[PDB]
Amino acid sequence: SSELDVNTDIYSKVLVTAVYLALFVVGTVGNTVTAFTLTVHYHLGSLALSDLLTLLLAMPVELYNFIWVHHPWAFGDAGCRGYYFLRDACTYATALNVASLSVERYLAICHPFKAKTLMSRSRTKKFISAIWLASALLAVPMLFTMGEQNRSADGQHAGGLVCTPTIHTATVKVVIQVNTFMSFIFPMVVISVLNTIIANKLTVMVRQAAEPGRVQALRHGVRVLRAVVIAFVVCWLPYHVRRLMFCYISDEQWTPFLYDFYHYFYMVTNALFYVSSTINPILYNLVSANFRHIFLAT
Amino acid sequence: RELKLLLLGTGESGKSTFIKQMRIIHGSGYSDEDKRGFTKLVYQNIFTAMQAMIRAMDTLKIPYKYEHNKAHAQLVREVDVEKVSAFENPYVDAIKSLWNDPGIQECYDRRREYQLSDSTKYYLNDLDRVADPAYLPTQQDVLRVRVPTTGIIEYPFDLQSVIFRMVDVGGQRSERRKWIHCFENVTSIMFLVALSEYDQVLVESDNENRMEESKALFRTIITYPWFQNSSVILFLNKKDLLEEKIMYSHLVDYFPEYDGPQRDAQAAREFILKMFVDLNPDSDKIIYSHFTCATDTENIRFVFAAVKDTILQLNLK
Amino acid sequence: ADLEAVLADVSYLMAMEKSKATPAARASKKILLPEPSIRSVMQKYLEDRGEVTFEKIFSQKLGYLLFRDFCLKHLEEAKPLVEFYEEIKKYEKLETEEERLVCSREIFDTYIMKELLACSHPFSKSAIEHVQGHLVKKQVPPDLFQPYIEEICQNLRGDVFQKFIESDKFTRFCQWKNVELNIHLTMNDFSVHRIIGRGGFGEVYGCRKADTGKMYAMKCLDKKRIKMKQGETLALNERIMLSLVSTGDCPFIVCMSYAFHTPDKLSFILDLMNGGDLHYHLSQHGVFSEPDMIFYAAEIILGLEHMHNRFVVYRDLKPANILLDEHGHVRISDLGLACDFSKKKPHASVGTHGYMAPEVLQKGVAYDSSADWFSLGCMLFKLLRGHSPFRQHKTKDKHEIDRMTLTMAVELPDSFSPELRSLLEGLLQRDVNRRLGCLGRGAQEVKESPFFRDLDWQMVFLQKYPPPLIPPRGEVNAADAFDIGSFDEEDTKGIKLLDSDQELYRNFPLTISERWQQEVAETVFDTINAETDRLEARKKTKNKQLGHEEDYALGKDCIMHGYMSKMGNPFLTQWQRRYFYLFPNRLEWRGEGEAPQSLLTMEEIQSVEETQIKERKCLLLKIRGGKQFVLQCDSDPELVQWKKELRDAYREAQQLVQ
Amino acid sequence: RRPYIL
Ligand SMILES: COc1ccccc1C1CCN(c2nc(C3(F)CC3)nc3ccc(N(C)CCO)cc23)CC1
Ligand SMILES: Nc1nc2c(ncn2[C@@H]2O[C@H](COP(=O)(O)OP(=O)(O)O)[C@@H](O)[C@H]2O)c(=O)[nH]1
Ligand code: ALF
Ligand SMILES: [Mg+2]
Repeated sequence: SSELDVNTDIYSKVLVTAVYLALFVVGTVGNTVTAFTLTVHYHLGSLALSDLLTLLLAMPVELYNFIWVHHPWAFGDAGCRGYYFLRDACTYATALNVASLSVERYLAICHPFKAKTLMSRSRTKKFISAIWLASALLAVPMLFTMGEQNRSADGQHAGGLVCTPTIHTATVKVVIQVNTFMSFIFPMVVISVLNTIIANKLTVMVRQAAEPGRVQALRHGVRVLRAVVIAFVVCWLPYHVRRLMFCYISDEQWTPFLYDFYHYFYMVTNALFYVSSTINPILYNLVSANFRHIFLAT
Repeated sequence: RELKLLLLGTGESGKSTFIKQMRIIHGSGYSDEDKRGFTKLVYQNIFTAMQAMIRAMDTLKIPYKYEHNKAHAQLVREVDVEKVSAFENPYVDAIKSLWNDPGIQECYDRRREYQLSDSTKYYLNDLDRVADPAYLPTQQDVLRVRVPTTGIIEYPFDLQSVIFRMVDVGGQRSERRKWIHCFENVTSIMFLVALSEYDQVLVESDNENRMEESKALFRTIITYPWFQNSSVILFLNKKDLLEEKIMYSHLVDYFPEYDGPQRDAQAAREFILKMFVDLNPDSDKIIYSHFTCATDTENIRFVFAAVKDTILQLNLK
Repeated sequence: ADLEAVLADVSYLMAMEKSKATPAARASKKILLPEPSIRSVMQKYLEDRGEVTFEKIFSQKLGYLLFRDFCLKHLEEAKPLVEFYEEIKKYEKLETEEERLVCSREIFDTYIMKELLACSHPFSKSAIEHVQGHLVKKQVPPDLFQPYIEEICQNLRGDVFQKFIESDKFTRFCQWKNVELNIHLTMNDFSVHRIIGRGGFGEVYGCRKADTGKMYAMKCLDKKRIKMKQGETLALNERIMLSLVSTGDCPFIVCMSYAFHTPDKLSFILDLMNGGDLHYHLSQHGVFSEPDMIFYAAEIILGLEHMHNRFVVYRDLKPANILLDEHGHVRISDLGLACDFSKKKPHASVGTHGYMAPEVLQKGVAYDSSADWFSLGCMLFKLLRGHSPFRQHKTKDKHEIDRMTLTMAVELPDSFSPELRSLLEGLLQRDVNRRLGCLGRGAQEVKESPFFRDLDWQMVFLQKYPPPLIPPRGEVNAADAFDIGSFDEEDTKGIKLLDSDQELYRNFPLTISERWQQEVAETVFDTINAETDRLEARKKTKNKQLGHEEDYALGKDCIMHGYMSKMGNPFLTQWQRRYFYLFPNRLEWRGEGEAPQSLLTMEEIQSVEETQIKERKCLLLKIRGGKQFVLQCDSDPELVQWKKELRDAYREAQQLVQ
Repeated sequence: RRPYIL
């Protein structure tokens, strides 16, 4: 009956939850004030909203039955599906919002005129609504794949059931493999390429100028424009590589030591994943003073 | 160092003849090779005159006296001076018969109705000698050959103690436009007007009298603002032609304003000189005129003897 | 500085400097000329108002360009005449006599002496004698060839102009004119860059016109702010003044090119003076010196002379209202408070404290351009001392400054030379009747002052002096956009723009023909002309290959023809563009080229009217029996002329039937 | 064993 437990240290749970709460009190407020503060404005607001919902949805529910010591699922069979669907939808929203924000910055800095028509001003609201809809549309498998299962050998214990991939490991593997490319590799490459070319366009300006803060401003601009990609790497790659080590490795290799190591890796990867939610308004403040004025005023 | 001169005037006026005379007197006389070349020039001049007068006879529809020469006349129409050579036996007899023909003689006496070289009579009188295979033209024959000059031709030359470079230019209306470039540093202008042009119309135009065009050009040249510091000399050439044209033609018909007595060559010459000198806009300017005849060496010698002195006095540096 | 402001500055500067050697490439939108069939309508449109005379076309920039291009490439007879005219006009712009001497000699040799020698000269004898007398006397006035200019114009007015009219380059002129007369500007036609100033009812931004790439300054006035401050009259008077002074060629006033309005903003498009105002430069450079101030005083005096010649009083003259251009020359910019004193001399106290004339402060006393001279005196005193002759803002209260009415300027000899002291004494007189420029010759009274004795005013007009300050080229020359700020949108809350409010600005939008034509000639005339030539060549070749030429000789008695769109049913595509032919007895209508068919005989026309449909103006032809047709034209001139000629045909047909 | 939490 009690074969499905995890032996991660309780003090580790306390530390993880404290860090989670700190990141929450940061992001949940920062992203909301950013959304209120507000073509790039629409993209920034959409990204802030995606981060805000990620923190509001993933962190709390996971904090007890996943990010705590109790293995039995406590949100019900419907919760088994709703939690994962919401998590996947918010992850897609964040990744695609970052990609679209990079695209918008590219258009503004490299195509100043035609961007007015292509962005079509107020139609950027419809564009961000479309990206949110696509994010919600790409996460349907999280509804009918993570359902409650009677996993315990007894089948009637106090924790015999828990939310797990229903389908065979092959289908879980293929769905996760498409998910990683559609949510990490594609946005990652788009962001990296566009940010690199924008940084080149800023460096040519810096060379041409080579002012009191113009040089400093452009230097910090390129610094942050690269730190964005570095933060994407750090915050996102661990999550997807953990999911890969979950889905790809079959029953042959699994051992209690690696089992517990993966469980701790869960805490580490999720902490890194949530760090990205808070990182955004920090960089927004560190970049632009005009935005910082309203942000600190409000 | 050397002073620049211009020889201006309407086409056919006689500028190139004066250039030849100046070269002969104060230059290098023409050599045997020169005369050998000029032989062919005289030949095509005679051929051109013959063709022109036959064409005039045809256009004027003047009947011929000699029926046989008509065949020769047709042959004359067939002669082309582009592939020209020396005169041949079959042509000399035909030319002699034509010239001896009274009808074409009357046509030529009526030459005022068409263009014709003033040297036609001289060559016709020469006849056999010029057409003889042993052709050794004298200085007169070379001088009395017509070759239309075109483009600016600077002729360097010097006096006994000073250097005066001349400039010969074409006189045809189409070519006068090219003079713009030869006015740079003119020191004195020599202007040539044919005294006998009062009867013949231009070549380029068959309705405007030659004398009117010459007077207009003289006025245009004097009107030039930048010639105010350059002297002008008006050579009245072809007096030997006018002394006969007036005797044969009444100056009243051409210019009725010449109400002087008829047949007075001196009176007509004085009238022409006064008419030309009147065209000057401002009397303060001085115009020097000299009756002359380029075909006579002595007249050119006498005229130049004083022209050089006048030019030297005009420019002291 | 923040990244986003720095990037805005960099983008603005790059757009200002982009492709400066190739202005044709700076454009992002492309001008699309109508099809060459437009002339059938446009020639009648221009003839009905007498705009196709030689004087009318030849005096237009595009008209002159096209006429000269026709003469020098498609009519050998007019080639020498146009070459002579162009050479004379080049000669007229030589300032020095030494160069003008050789220029005149060359012109006379090339275009007079050669022709006269050839006897090909057609010009009169008065002109020949006048010119030769002028050269022989060693005189080369700029108006030396004026008789020749007049005679060339007389010669060109003859068969040359008719041959131009029947040519295809008059068709190109009609196409360009249709493009000109169909200007409908919106905010999407300009690339709006960062803010450069704020004040009054609105703000000022640097902008680039999309279809030509020319840099402009856009002054946007908010309609809600206008209503809240009851400034509709001021807003309309500003447009009146801008159009009044822009009609000319003064280089000392910021001229207006276009005026247009959005649902919320009024907008003026003005010359861009990227050098910045003179108060910014005064704060940086500090007080100028008298030799440095001669330049500004002379330029400002000429600008004021222009405005006063147009009966405008510039009630707001400050160092802040003077804008420096790229090379450092100054212009008067803000005509918001300008007024016309010809109809009735104003009496309101308007201006800035420390610069308002004593008669402007005195309550109810009328004043004229006089006030501008007192303001000029105060402005020069500030330039030389850093503050107005009376206490500045930080030195005294507004009323204390206004006490200028009861005292006199110090006239500090330690900082002013005796001639400058005399000038400032004359300009800062309390009594109007004894003030410089307030009596006698007006501006000429000031221009002849001892202070300007060593200044040739024609050279001032031509701007040949060296400016004492060249604005930096790598900087905006304006306060940071954060410093400029923005108006509080909360202030206009509770303000509704009723139809009665928008009705005031019904005829607000305006375009100035000469300014637009100069812009087009400078930037994109040749490129668009060559491109359109290529498109027309392709169209003609395709038509020849496949038949169906442009028109079958336009029938035998056609009055007009051209494209229009027929409408009337929501159930089919409504933009049914097809070619219409107008005859005194009927209006023919033809498809893609297969065959025409009779649409209406003019006996049917009950009446011709206009309507507004789908944000477009369309004609409405009411047909006997209750039927109706809706025709939508491609431009305003089309609509006007089609309405006029349909009305004429209908009226004449009914009168004949009567 | 095998992880149940994805
Ligand atoms: C590539 O941009 C991304 C991609 C992913 C995540 C975050 C960012 C931010 C990078 C910094 N930032 C801005 N970057 C740039 C650059 F891309 C370097 C030119 N210009 C700006 C201009 C304004 C602004 N605001 C805070 C708007 C305030 O109203 C932010 C930026 C916002 C997006
Ligand atoms: N009889 C006679 N013939 C002359 C006189 N001057 C020139 N000619 C002839 O006129 C012909 C044409 O003169 P030309 O050399 O062409 O003068 P240009 O036109 O100024 O160059 C020549 O063949 C001369 O022989 C003259 O004074 N008397
Ligand atoms: F008329 Al010429 F040379 F004989 F110009
Ligand atoms: Mg000759």
